Amino acid sequence: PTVVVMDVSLSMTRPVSIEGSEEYQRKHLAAHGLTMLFEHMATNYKLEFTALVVFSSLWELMVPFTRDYNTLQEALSNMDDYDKTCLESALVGVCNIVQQEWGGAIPCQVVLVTDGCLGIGRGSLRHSLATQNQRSESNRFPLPFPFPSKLYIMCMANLEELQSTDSLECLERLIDLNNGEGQIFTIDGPLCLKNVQSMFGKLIDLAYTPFHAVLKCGHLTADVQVFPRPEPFVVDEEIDPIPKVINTDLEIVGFIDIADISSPPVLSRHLVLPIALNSANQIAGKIPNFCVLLHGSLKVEGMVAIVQLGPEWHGMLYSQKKKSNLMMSLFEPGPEPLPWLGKMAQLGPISDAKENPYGEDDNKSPFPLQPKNKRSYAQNVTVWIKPSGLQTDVQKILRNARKLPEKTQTFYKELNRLRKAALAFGFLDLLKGVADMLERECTLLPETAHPDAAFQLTHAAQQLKLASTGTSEYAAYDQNITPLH
Amino acid sequence: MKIFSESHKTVFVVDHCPYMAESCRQHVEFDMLIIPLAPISKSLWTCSVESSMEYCRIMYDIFPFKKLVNFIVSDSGAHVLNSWTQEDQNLQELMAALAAVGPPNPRADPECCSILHGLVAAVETLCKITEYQHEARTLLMENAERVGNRGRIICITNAKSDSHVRMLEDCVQETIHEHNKLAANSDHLMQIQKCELVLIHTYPVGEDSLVSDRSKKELSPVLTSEVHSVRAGRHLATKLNILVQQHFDLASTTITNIPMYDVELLHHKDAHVDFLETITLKWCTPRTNNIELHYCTGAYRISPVDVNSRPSSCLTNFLLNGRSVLLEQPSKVISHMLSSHGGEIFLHVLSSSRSILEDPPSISEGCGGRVTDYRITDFGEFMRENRLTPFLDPRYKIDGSLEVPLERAKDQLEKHTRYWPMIISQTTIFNMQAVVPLASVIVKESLTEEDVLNCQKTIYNLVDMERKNDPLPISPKRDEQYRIMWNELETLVRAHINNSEKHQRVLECLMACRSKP
Amino acid sequence: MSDIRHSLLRRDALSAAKEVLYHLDIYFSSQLQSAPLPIVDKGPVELLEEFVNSLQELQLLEIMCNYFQEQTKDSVRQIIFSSLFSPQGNKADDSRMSLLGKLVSMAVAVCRIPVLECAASWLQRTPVVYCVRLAKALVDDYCCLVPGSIQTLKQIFSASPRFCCQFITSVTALYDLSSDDLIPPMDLLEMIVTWIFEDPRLILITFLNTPIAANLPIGFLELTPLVGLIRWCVKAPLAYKRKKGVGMDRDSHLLYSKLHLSVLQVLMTLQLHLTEKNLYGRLGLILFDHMVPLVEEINRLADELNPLNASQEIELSLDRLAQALQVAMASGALLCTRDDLRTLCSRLPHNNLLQLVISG
Amino acid sequence: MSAQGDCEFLVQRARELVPQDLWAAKAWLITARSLYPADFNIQYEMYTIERNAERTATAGRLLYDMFVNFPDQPVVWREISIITSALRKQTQFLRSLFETLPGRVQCEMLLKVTEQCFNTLERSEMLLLLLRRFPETVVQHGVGLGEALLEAETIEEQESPVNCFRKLFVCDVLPLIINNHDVRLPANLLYKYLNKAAEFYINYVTRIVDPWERLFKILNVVGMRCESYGDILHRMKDLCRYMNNFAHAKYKNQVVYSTMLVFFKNAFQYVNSIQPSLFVPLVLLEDVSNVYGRNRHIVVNKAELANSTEVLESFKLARESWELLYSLEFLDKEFTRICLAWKTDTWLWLRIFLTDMIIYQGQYKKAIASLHHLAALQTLEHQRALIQLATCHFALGEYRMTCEKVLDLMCYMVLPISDLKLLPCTSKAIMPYCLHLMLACFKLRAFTDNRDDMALGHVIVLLQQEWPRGENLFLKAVNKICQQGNFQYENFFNYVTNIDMLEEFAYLRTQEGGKIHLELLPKEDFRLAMERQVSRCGENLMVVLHRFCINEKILLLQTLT
Repeated sequence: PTVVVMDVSLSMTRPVSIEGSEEYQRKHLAAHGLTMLFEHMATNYKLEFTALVVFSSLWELMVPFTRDYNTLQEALSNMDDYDKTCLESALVGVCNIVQQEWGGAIPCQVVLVTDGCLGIGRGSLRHSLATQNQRSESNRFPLPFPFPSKLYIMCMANLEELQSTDSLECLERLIDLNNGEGQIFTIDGPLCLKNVQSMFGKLIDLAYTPFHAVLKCGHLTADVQVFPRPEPFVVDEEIDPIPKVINTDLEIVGFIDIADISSPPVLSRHLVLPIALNSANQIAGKIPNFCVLLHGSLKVEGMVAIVQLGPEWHGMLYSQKKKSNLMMSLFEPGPEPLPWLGKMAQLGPISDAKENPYGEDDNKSPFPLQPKNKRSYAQNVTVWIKPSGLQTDVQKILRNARKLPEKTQTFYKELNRLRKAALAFGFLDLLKGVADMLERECTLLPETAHPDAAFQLTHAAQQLKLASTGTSEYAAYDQNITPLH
Repeated sequence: MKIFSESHKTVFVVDHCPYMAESCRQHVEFDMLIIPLAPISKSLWTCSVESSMEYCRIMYDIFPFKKLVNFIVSDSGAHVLNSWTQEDQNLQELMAALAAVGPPNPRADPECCSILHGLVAAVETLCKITEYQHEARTLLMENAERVGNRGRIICITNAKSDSHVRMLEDCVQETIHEHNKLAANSDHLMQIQKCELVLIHTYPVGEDSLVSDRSKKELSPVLTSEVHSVRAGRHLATKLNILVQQHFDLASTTITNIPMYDVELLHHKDAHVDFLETITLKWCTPRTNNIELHYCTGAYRISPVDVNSRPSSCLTNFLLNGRSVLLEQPSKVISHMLSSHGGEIFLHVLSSSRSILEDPPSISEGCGGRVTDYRITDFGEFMRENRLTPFLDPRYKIDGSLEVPLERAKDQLEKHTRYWPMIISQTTIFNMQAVVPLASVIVKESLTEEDVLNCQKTIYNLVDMERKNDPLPISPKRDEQYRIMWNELETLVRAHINNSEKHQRVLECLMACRSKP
Repeated sequence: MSDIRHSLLRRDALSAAKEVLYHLDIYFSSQLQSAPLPIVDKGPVELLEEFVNSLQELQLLEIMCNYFQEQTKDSVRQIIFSSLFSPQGNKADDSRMSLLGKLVSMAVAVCRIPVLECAASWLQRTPVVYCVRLAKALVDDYCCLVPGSIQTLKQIFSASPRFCCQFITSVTALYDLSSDDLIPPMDLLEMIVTWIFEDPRLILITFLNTPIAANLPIGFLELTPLVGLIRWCVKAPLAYKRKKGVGMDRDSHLLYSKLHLSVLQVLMTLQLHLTEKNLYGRLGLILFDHMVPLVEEINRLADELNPLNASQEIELSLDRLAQALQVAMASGALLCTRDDLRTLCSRLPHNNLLQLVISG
Repeated sequence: MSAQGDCEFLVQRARELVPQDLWAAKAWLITARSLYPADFNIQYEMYTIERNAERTATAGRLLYDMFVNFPDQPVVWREISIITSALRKQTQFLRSLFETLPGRVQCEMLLKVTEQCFNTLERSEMLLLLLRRFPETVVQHGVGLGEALLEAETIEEQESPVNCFRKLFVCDVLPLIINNHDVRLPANLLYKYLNKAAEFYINYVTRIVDPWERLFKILNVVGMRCESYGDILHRMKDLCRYMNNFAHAKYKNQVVYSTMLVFFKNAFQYVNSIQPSLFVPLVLLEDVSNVYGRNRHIVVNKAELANSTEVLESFKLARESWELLYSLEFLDKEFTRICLAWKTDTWLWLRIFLTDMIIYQGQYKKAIASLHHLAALQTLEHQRALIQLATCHFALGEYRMTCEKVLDLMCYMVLPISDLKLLPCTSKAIMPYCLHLMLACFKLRAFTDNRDDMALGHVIVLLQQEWPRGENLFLKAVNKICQQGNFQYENFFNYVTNIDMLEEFAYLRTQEGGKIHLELLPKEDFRLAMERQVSRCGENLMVVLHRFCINEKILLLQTLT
């Protein structure tokens, strides 16, 4: 996603006295440069969604996100000439449209084309920067994009010397509120069309070059184009600050059943498209590839293919509207990006296993791995925060006591749990009370008069009575109460 | 932040003097079903201890690793109930230790001690290094300096006046300075950088709050005083719940519309960036096998706040039974999907906005898509033959070499693909069922003697078919087909000669048995 | 007295001469100590005649010279020099004049200042007959015998100015320009010209040093040689014309004019000297009796020279004589009335300057 | 027979012998002199021979004989005149002859020559040799010829005090009388002498070895006889605190003469500092600094003048000297007398310094009057009075005459690019002065809570200079236009060659800026002009501002606001 925020304010209509040729307004120079950029992105970066919001007094989006670069290439030549330069409104609008269309996680490079004539006040960049930084409030500064952005500024105003007379610090600081993810670009020289061409070439090579990679599954190999370009990732800012990238050669390191992988936490979905190095279909079409085979086999079989992106990294190479392709994810860089898979460097082929863990009939599966220490909701913790929980526990212990001596083991287990929690929390008075209710239910014993049941409840009541003293008779935590024979 | 954030080190303390023995005037009504007993009120110590234990349970459920926590009951003596090792920050061990401590003594010696010993131990205990801190420090040899040991100290007590509160404020600041000075000279003790201080005070309901609430006040760049005050019972538990919610950047959830009441969960905040104080996601119908591999951008653990209540119990038992649950944020858009991966209920955060990678170029028009004889099913068998499985026993390869199993997987993949023709018409040895045992056996690292017999039988039947001139698959004279198939078999076996001497044995067996003109 | 003579008879001539010189020195010193005015008796004169080859004569002259240099008292040295070289009227005089001339020449050669002073004081107190002989001998042996020897006589000007003045007076008295054989040589006149031009007082020191107590005896050397220089300038063109080299004659005429100017300057300062000495109008350094012979010489030269062919020389001589007479009358050197001047030059040839001087 | 014929014959005979025999000729002349000691021809001829022979010893004695015996011979005076001319190879020969004679005779002869002279000029120099050669004659004649020099200059009525008479007096006659202690002079004579000396000194410095140093030395000598340039000012101030508080003729004479001398020295130093030609001209002006908002300090850039500190100190010292001099009634009256005695016009630099003083004093009416006086007595280089009268008008709230003078100032400006400042006469400094002044005047005019709009348009045009220092000013202007609406300016699109201005004025046409009906031309055409005006961006802002100012001389009509 790229939003080409191009200024259209009256400041950009100033003719520049270029030597030799006729007089070109800076709007025309920006049009030529952006035309080169759009042509390159439509030839070698076709899968890229781009949009062109213009800003002045008010920002308006003439073309929403689209892959149809023939639409944008004509929008650059059918432009109005609104006046008044105001940047904060432009950035707010760009944030709004990006969050409306894509969301908050997909990056959005912002090729902004200013003029080095920020403004005069009110809506000007200087007034907003000097005030809103210490003001913020509801109208917070939009420069810190709420997503992994990258602010490029084609400040096409001669060399730095021309813009340094009045204002370049405002712009280069404006970059910095984006956490430094950006770069100021200036056209060094007498604003010749060759120089603007060179500057836009610099921008193109910096940001809009595809990430070619060689996919290798053992010995079978193919050359791919991982769109979008992979964003560098940082483990932390204290123990490892240097960002890590993905290796150029993605080495496939096995295959995992799709039901085993569940839905893994990915970093960014990435398409993989084979690249040749009606000719595209008549020459490259008839040559057997690898990516086609891998995608077809994955779709038919229904599995994934782990990929060793590099030291300590890992990915996944799965298959798929009715259309399908080979989109590859990226896991969190770390030893065990998937907790239900074990430390990913501890995965080995089924051959090295004793038996076939997946089964002769393909029924068993070692995945997923149960945790070493069981959590709370699966175990039996004893919460007594609200009175409801304690009342529920005591009601359960009373009800099962009625069913004595049928469910004697369950009753004694629950009573042992209650006692353990009692000495754990020092709720000794609670234990005395529960002994009193045990005696009470003894008094309301039914006419059945089961002999063993009476003995068990009397023994339990005596046990709670002696434990309610607090002395080291049964106060030991491991001293679980045992029913009488 | 990083692994060693200010939340990495929490050292609970609890008042344990005989002042912490009376009831909290919140007698409960545990008698539902003659004349019931007098209602019983939990002691202030019981309230504080149990609420702190609930704090710890939520901590453990949400952050099973990399977040340890101590427990220092402050009595006549100063006992630390568990060390920092991960094998000691377990809930039942804490329960056992507290049970061993026992209820506070009512009439032993009331004024003989105060909680200052607990605080000074907490700073003293906070000076140590976690096992993970040790690992990081040994990892960064000559660079183990940028490892912030900042922690946090939580204290519960019944202070008689604000003067005492300021008193232990000065006491903790002084002992922080002293411990920093002591650790400056020593090597096996880090220096505290930031130690956020919380001094929750509790009193029985109906009694005046002798200490008024106070805001943050940094008595040092290595301290942050945030002493609150709240009554015992449900108020104290809610205060500690708010503390855990606002300490580790937690957030709530209110999964509702459950066919059978509402349920509430705690999970890490970052799961709510999609919407951008409890969100109200609603349950949606769980389809059996509509789609399998969703697009999940975060797998955050969850922990119920009423773990043993009816709705939480029903929902979590259903989840741990295996089936997923698809929620839906409030035309509808499918969203966060619960699931149970072995007994750790995760909350996936799906993506419902337009995918920037939509309408991909058709694979029938890209390179390599205009060929319609791909070995898709044979590659499917190849895929099912290299599937992965974990290894909890690290074996030794040759001598002191504990092999990394993924290196084994990569080497096996390289072995299996030495000769893998890419389309059906390209090859003829692999399409013939006669070579199937040899095809599936020869690529292995070490063919066994039974495999030697199988491959000898396979080449024998290949020679028999050659003699009988049976019609081989078309995949150009009858003898030419046999010639090229022998050539393909020889090319395959010659490539795996270095695998083992048995491969060389079958190689010259082929050479002797081949009908080379 | 005879004991000294007897003692000297046993010694050689040089040793006897030295011993008698020492004895005479002692005797004269004792006499001067006893009485202010010693008397030169015949004893020392006889001893000097009796006791005082070429080598022997040279050694004797050298011994005389070093003895005179050794003696420091002026009076004793002068008395002994006189007793050695005073006229005696005997046949031994010629030897004594010869010895005196040789001693004077050798003293000039080696700059014997005491000997030069003794000779200078000697020339004043003897008749001019021996002074002219000594002057002729010195002029000969310092100008004609050895060319380039007159420079040795020139340095005497800074050594013994009194001796130079006495020698100038002697040569002026000797060379009266009355004959061609008396024509003075070029070197002698040149040296005299440089000597007089260097110091006009070189000829006036003799007038000043000695106390003027009596008139000089007739026939002796004049106190100041101004009369001789006046005669030389007056008779110079006449004698030269009688002798008749153009360059030599021109140089001689220029030197004579220079010495005439020097004489005029000397008379001018002598006027001031006479005013200072209170001798103005009372003492006349130019005797009137010495001008008549030179006037008659000028007249006879005019008669002999045929003035019809040598008018220029006659006119210049008359002008020089008139100028000298007028300056002498104005400066007080000559003490005579204008009547005597008119009568003396009445017979002289007519001259405008002479007539103006006579008329005043 | 007469004696004259004999003397002629003697001279003729000696003359004929000169080419042949000088000694014979001298011998003839010696005899001729003795015969006739009273004959001048014989003595003169042989005197001439000695001069021809260049024998000083003989000739020197001979000149005395002729002088003491035959002083009436015209040839002697003619020869003596040549010797005096040489005194004022042959020159050295005649000079050596003069030293041979005794001093008593030499001074007597010189005094005789003094009476013989006719012209006072040659007479004064002829005797001047005698005073220096014979310093003992100062008392006899030093005062007399000084007064004679005083009247000789007076009777010729020279327009300027610079002449041979004054130069002879101050350089030569003045030092010798004052230095001599034997020659005693009255105080009034001292006063007139020092007045004349000071007049000559100031004439010389304004228009020699050291005029100012000689004047200071003469002032010190006069002060001592009656008993740095900075400490003496304080010392006279202390004497004022000790004498002026309560005939005291000496005190008054000192307090006036020393004060005026030190004042004149400081004033000349200051004038030579600023505009050195009449002594890159500087002009002490009053540049309003905050146009976007008795012991004052003169702020001056060090780049244009590296000696600012010393010249500022000189101006300061002259300031208290003037203040103290006009304070005392007696001292002020005597200054007025001495100044009216001098040329009251007081040349040029005195007027310039007095104008600067009045400007710094705070009485701008007298400043304007003195500016008129200077202009009558007279940016290029001479139009300093232009800027001076401009700031003087601006001080006294004129707001019409100041704009008139500023507009007339740039009429002579040709170049393609509050606190008392100090700027040169170059365009680079004067142009910002004029622009700031006019911006201030029109800012005061427009911001009057009235319905005027031409004033607002003009303050818009002049807000361009030194962009963007008028940011708040333009913000106020646009706010005023928004509150009022219907802004009108026919010449707007002929002067506003700025892009923030144009951009804002276009935004004023849309909804968010309010539908402000902008009448900035003399609907599509309103946008059409901007499509052309923006093409003028990048031109020399000074050039377009100057063109706007010169073209619209109706500014004065608009200055009524």
